[PDB]
Amino acid sequence: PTIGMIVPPAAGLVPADGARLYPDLPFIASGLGEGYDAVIESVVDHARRLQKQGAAVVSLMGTSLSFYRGAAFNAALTVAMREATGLPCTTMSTAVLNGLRALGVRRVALATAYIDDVNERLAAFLAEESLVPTGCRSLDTATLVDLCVRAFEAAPDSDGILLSCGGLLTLDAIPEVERRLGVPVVSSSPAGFWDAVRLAGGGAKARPGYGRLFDES
Repeated sequence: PTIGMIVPPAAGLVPADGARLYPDLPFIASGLGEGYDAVIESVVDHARRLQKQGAAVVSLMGTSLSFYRGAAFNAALTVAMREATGLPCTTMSTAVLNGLRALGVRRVALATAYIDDVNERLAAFLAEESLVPTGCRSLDTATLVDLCVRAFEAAPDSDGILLSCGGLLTLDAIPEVERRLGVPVVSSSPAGFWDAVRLAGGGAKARPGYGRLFDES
C-alpha cells in the first residue's frame, strides 16, 4: 500500500529516511510549504491530494506542526484528515507517542532542534498524554549523538530519549546513542515512518541497524 506523507517543505519530497529504512515500499509526498486556521485547511487540502494520488494512508509528517497546539488539536486534526479523505490518518506526534509507548518509555528526556517556546509546547504535549518529560537539551551525526548524551546525563532517571527533529538526518545517531547508553531513542522522522508503515498494514520490516524501535511490530 502507498503511504502518503504531508511534509512541511514546499518541495514535498518523501523524507530521506524512507529510502534507507523502507527501500521496497511506495511512499508519496505532498509539500505544505504559525496560525491554526491556515494549518487546518492546508493539511486537509493536502491529505485530499495524496488520497487522489492513490495513498492508502496519510501521515502529517511534521512533529511541531502536530504538537504545537497540544494533544487535543493533534487528535481533532487527525479526524478531520480522515473525514476529508476516507483513509486512516496519523501524525508525526502520534507516531512519537506510539513509539515511546511501544518501547515502554514513560519518563522521557528531550533532545531537540527547537527554540525554548517550542520545547515547552512539546513537554506539555507529552504530559497531556501522561508521559513524564524529564531533561531537555536542544541544538551532523556527531552533534546529534552528543545532543542526546547531554539530554540523558542531564536526567539519568529517564526510560528513554525523544530526539525531535523531523527535518534532520538522525538514523546514524540513534544506534550509536542506544549502543552507548543502553536506552532507547525515539526520533521524529524514523518514528513517523515506522508508524505510517504499521498503519498501512501488511507487516513490512525496516532494514536492520536503525534502533530498538524497528524491532517493535
